[PDB]
Amino acid sequence: GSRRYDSRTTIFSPEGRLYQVEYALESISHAGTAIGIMASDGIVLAAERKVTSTLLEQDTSTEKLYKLNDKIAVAVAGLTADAEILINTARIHAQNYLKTYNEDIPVEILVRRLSDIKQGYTQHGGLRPFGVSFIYAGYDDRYGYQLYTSNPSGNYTGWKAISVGANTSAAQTLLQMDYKDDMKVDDAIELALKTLSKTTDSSALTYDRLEFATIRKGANDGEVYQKIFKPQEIKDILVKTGIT
Amino acid sequence: TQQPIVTGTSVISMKYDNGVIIAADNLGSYGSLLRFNGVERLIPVGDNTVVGISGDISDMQHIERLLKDLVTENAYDNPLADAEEALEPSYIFEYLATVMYQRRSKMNPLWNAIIVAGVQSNGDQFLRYVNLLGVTYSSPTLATGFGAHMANPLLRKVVDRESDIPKTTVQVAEEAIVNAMRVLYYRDARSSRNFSLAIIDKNTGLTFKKNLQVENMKWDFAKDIKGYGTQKI
Amino acid sequence: NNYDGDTVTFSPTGRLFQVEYALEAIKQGSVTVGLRSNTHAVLVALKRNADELSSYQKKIIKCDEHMGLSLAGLAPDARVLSNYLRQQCNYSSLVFNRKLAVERAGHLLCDKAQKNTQSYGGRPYGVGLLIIGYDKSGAHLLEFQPSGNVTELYGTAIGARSQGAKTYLERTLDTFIKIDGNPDELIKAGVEAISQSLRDESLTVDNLSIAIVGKDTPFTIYDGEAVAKYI
Amino acid sequence: GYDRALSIFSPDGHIFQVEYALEAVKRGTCAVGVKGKNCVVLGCERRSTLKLQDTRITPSKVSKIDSHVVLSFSGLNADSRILIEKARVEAQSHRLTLEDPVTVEYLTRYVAGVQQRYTQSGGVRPFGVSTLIAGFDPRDDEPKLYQTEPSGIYSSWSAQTIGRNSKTVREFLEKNYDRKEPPATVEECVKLTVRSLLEVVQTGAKNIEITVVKPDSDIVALSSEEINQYVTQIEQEKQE
Amino acid sequence: QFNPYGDNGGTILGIAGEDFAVLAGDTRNITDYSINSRYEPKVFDCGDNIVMSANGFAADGDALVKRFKNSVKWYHFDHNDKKLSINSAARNIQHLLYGKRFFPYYVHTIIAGLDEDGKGAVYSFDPVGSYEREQCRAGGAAASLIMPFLDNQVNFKNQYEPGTNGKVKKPLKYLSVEEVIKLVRDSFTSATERHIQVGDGLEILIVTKDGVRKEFYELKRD
Amino acid sequence: DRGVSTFSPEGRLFQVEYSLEAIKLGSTAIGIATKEGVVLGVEKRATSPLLESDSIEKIVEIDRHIGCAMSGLTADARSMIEHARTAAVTHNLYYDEDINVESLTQSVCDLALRFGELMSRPFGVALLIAGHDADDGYQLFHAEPSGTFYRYNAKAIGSGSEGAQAELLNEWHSSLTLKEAELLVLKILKQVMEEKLDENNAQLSCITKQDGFKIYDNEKTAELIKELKEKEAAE
Amino acid sequence: MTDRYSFSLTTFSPSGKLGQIDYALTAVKQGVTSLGIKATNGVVIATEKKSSSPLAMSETLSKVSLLTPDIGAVYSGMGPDYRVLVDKSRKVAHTSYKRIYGEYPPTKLLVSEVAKIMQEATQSGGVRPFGVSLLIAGHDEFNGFSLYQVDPSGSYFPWKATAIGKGSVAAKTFLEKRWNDELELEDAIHIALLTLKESVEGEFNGDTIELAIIGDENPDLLGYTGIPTDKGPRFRKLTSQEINDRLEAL
Amino acid sequence: IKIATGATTLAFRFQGGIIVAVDSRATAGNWVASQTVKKVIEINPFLLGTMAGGAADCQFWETWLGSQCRLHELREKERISVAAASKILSNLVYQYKGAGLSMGTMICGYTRKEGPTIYYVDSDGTRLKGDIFCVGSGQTFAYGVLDSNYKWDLSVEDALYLGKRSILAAAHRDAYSGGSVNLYHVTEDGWIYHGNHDVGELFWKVKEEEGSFNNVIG
Ligand SMILES: [Mg+2]
Repeated sequence: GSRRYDSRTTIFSPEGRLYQVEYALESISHAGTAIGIMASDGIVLAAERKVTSTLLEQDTSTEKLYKLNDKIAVAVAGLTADAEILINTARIHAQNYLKTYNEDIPVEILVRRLSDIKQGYTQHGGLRPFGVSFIYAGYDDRYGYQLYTSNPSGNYTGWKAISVGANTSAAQTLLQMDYKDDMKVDDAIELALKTLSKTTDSSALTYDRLEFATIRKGANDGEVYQKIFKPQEIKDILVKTGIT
Repeated sequence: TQQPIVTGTSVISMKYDNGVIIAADNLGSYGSLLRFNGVERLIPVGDNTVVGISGDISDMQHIERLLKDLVTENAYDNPLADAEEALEPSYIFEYLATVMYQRRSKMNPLWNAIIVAGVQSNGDQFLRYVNLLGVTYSSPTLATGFGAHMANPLLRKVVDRESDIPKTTVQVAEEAIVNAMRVLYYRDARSSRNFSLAIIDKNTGLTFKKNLQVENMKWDFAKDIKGYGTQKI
Repeated sequence: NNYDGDTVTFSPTGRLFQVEYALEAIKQGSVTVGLRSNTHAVLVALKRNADELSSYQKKIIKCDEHMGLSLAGLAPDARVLSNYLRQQCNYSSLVFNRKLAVERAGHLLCDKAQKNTQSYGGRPYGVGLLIIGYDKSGAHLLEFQPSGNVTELYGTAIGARSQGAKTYLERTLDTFIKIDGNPDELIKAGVEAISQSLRDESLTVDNLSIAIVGKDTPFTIYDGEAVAKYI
Repeated sequence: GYDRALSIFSPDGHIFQVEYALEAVKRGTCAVGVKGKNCVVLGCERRSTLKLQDTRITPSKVSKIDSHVVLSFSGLNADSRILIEKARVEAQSHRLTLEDPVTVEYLTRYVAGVQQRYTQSGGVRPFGVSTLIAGFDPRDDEPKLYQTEPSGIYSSWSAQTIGRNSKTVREFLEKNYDRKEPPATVEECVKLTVRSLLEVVQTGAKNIEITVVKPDSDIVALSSEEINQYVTQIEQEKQE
Repeated sequence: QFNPYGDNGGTILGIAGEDFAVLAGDTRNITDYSINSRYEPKVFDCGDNIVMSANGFAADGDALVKRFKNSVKWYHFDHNDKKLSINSAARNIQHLLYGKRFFPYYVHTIIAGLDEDGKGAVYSFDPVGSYEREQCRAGGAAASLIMPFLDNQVNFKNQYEPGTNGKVKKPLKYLSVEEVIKLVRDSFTSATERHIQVGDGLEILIVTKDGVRKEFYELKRD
Repeated sequence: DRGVSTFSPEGRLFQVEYSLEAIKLGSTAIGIATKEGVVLGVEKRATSPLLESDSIEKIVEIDRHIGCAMSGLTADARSMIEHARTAAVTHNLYYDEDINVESLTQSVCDLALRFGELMSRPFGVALLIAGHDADDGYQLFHAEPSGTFYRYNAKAIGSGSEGAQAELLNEWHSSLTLKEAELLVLKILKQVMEEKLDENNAQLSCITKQDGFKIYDNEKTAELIKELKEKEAAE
Repeated sequence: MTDRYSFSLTTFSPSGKLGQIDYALTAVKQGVTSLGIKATNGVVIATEKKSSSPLAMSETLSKVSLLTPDIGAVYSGMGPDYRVLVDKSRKVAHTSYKRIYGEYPPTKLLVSEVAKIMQEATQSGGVRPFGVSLLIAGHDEFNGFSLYQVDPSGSYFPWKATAIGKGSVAAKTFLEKRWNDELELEDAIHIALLTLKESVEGEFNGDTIELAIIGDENPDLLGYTGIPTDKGPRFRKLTSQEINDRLEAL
Repeated sequence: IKIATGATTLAFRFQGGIIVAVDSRATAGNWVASQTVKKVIEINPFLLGTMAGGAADCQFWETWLGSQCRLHELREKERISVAAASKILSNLVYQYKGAGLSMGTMICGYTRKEGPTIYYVDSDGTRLKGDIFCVGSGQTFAYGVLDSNYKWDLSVEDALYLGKRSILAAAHRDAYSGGSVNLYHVTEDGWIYHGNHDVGELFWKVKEEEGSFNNVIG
């Protein structure tokens, strides 16, 4: 019968590893680097677009940074199509929570549920896992500013600063070196860009090859604002830090 | 939940020494309208059984189709289909009785009253009744509808108990049935003059009589009846 | 070799290896014999034990008052097929007030075994059956094989060393067929038949198993001291 | 639905998928359980290759199943969340129907049953997780400590360890733990648990987690400074 | 609107002795004011020395008996030809009846036989499965006529020892099979006189350790 | 790979045969049947000294009149016991009586072959089912994952089964008392066990008509162990 | 019987590659060249009509398809896969948008729905990926004119101008030199025809070339009058004659 | 059919455990079907249940309850609580709510952790813990005798009489109650049956010995 053609996506190796999860992580390691840095008064999300062409429409484009709700955003590393499936599910889950409790969903609860979906694909169903790693940046009234990451295994962890995708080993060393706890958003913006600038596989880091976003309490009195940076705004912040 | 539309009235029957007789008129009533006049309500199954059906005619035609299909199915992979493993009256009855009770238990009955008349392989007479409720009973005489009220009393004067069956001939039994059909024509408003009659004998087999008529009727005394009490002219 | 992974695959010579491997399970099973006259039908079965401390595996199963079988091979598969026969016999009685013909019983078993040999996932039944019975056309003996093939016979035997008993019955055909109105003599012929398949072991009181059905005899099984008469 | 039998027998009578699930447990961070005279202590390793972590929000290794029972584990982290969720639901379901909280044995038997079901169900792989379940039965002061594993077998332990280098720490506990006289106090039990982890861990900084459970739903997690005091005390006594 | 129930009349009677038990019933079957049959048996030998009758709506009655007879057959298959005790049969019948709690069998069921000590046993059921063991039970159309007579003659109710100022009751004792049949016959001839649905014939099934015996008696046919 | 319900060329189901190898790796379990009762005994086999041996539950009650001992992948037995208990209680509900030991065993064995591509694999555990009923009296059954069950006068299963079965062949007779049977289980267990037999690493149980199924205390078994050693030294 | 293929046929290899997607892209590479160019006041999409036989009527086979009145599509790769995607794309525009909001979806969202369908064929049980790359041109009130590419993986990218299929590498280079942000629609059509001539080998005329535009509203193509707000479709397929007129002044 | 029959059942907590007392009459309209009905259901040796409302509904589901209680103690190696046993039954009938079950029962037991415990369980889903409960057509008559004479420090002998006398009061006045009285005493070690008492003989006996029922000539 059909047994002959089954790859058996949800099995253990002799060493106790999940083949498909490991190979999905290998796929993600070739994706454009994405960095998240958490400050005391906000969060930064920075991501490198995958080898840009000059005729690509840059201003009306979205590849790396997606909005989940007014208080939570994600940076993507891996297959974009896979990420969008998961993103729509996460958007729906956030609204279900708001409908039920009349309160915005706590960041971890959203992360846990999305990670539990990934876990399912590794344990049952016989389907390939989602080839995606997320960096979740968000705010709630319980824990304040929070950074998480999830990967195809469905395992998630919290971070002060973290990178996913390509050159994470080199990127994590640079972040570990220059990061400190009393850091501001404006300083974190500078760290994120400097790190990408050194770890990039490109010749020089430019505005057209980047996506950028912040989550500050920079709005008027005790409320959070999401800023997805425009092309011209990235051009300005790149000059202001002295990279170009 | 149903309501019957086109209906057939009484079916009457009795046992005699060597077999059974069954009869029913050829009418399909549509309420008070006597709409259809060429309706056969006696349906033979093989050469040893006759099923007489009253009530809803659309449901009767459905049962005809089931019995016809039953004969076909019994012949499959059956070298003795025309011998030892042929369909018996008791087999045909139990099948119908199962169906009738199952349909009443689904609140969607076959709106019929059925009498299965025949002779078994060992020569024993078979006569049993079943209706829309799945109710079953057997008796030396059986009748449905008005026949139960008017025919049974006449047929029970011939065969009042089991011991009267060997004493009753086919000539006497047929005479009583034909007389009963006349009485029903006198007194049942949804009956017709034309009818069918079937005899299943253990020796002479199945005899199926069509296009019979009620005859030797008494109507002459009607001319002497005037008014409703006092009237003289 | 490459064509025996499942029942859905034909070999280049047109063989179904899984069905043949199921047939092999019957050959390993203990011997059982079936034979009939015109009035009665008899099953004789050599029961097998695990060791001296264990009981002897029951080989004969009753299906109705007028029908039953003996098994050889996987016993659980016989339980499934015998249960199916019990239901079919019972359906015939409740719906049609009719005792199920032994021939139809065979046709129903054939069709049930067949479906398991044409579909992916499932497996063939790993047991052979000898069905006896008395119906409206007299006494009957059937041989069921899990390939689906059912055969009506005067006498037969299945299991290990069944060729010896089968040869004997082929010689004795003219004699035992005319044993009418005599149960004990028909059994004796069956006990002598199964004896031709014995090696080193002999028929003891808790080893032998006999069953009979006939004209004025319901399907009944004899075990223990009740078979001491025939040793 | 996906039906494939993934967990099956091999010629030598082994179910490799279940045994490979144990290898995943062997890869996981070390977890230890020690029960005293009036308490149970759950110790857990945290690998130190991960700096720049946020310990406020990062999932804790020890999880509360109810107010009186806790669950720690070794193996795949994602798999453990599924067992913990099911256990928490069953804990509330038991309170709803029996009008009484679960016993530690019952909760363990349920979790072990879930693990077993995944070893002979079509289309699923076994959980790459072994758990240590500890607590106190309602209106009872006798300490309970149970262990489960991917196959589904479970059993009670005076003291036990699971995860990487667990055979080393089990060796330590086997000579240091006395059945006739278990740790009489909370301090003694915690110290023995920390000592056993110090045979394997590396440094006693932010690598060791300790959770103490006492009778009548009295559970508390120790902070860094509190744990560091045990580490400082043990090392000074060692130099002798 | 279609009414799935009907009333086929008739009445039944079960009495238990010391080493025997009887289950009687009239043979008349009716609908409204018509007689369907003068001899239609509704007391059946179900095997294992158990006799059974399910009186009321005959279609439901035949279905129940048919299902119980089948239950006995499968009990033998599944439990190595073990004899089904009267108490086990009773519990089984409860589950048959209660299985249709929300679309009931419109019948009053009575079974009779011998218990495991060899003593006479009668069990009676309501339409939805409540049951009870009793020495005496009448069921059906004329139950209200027969039962108070049984109370008086079998269980000696309201009868006191002569001269004892109504202080000493008449002592309970087992009746012979001959005396019980006398009470059954007199019960049915009295019911026949005063109930229109009762008559034609009387069929009694007697159960002893030896087996099941039958007796038939004529009743008035009007 | 290959199908789960596949036959070998010799005519056996691969998966059933492979599950039998798993049962050989399991701890020893012995059962002996007498006219005074049936005795069941098992090797606990703790993997480590820190493991509390009293939590090892390899002897189990099904009903008051039926007991059960297991050997092999013991986790697989839980659903078998659950089914057995339900079958026993359900029959009591339907028939107001105790259920026959054979009928109970047959119900358990019907689960055995309900696997394929139903559960994904056969059970990797064998069961010794002991009990009493009015018809056939004291009984002992051996239920395999093949769906087959044999009745036994005495039976051993597990790692030391072939050695213990040969010993039971010589020792068993039809006039054994209950006390004699208890000692005989302990004697044979001590012979095949790796570690030295005592009350903590071995467990006894029995089923009698009068008192029903009972698991023995560690205090009671300890005295029977002491009684056993004295009798062997006495000649 | 029944579909027993409930498992993924596309899986990750040790190197991290999704084989079936890569092989699907290889099939797209073999496919005939198609392109799209965005202007200030419109969008153009074009492709070569590779005829299987001269007896075949190439008019009956439409490589450029209307999805909504303001959205069009063209492809490179396997034609049958494209045809069923167009059917599904048209239906999803109604079921998941027009029947809810009473208006046609904007280009980006319809593209998103098509991408979803193609992603599912990459992960669902018992199916292979679609062997096509789409170019979807469209207009909507709030986003204006737009051009999107969709790949077998389900990934989609917005383009100022691009090409896919056989000679896409050379064609993209040609478009980089010619494209600017001040291009009028007629200039974009002219560049499209120049770019396409390089990849086409045989005959180059209105019968062998298929070309459509997303431009101004066409009241004459609406089919009715009376509702002022309804002004007609922005999608228009250029005729064989209209193409040949522009090939003279080339 | 007729499931709506009369009854008088009671159960009360006291110093020495629980007393359970019931009548024995079953009626189909005015017709007295039986005088020998068992209205106490012996769920197991430690638990009792009372029958009121549907006879079948009470019999069937309280026997079923005994099966669930046996499975509980096999799995947990511990006696089931009265709370847990009552809740299994109440949750079950709640699933059937609206279908037409008719039930009014007292689930009675005596355990270590709880002591003597009574739960009134009812077919519309009600589950009440309490000290005194009376259910049936004659419940009002029985309550009057109970309320006026009840004390926690009653002896076992006096408590048994009180339950017997309360049923008699109902049997006398309520037409659909009578026949005989069945008594039970529930202790921690199990229930004890205290016999069947014909109301006919019991009435005259109580009249003479007590001096009550002067309105009745005897
Ligand atoms: Mg009369």
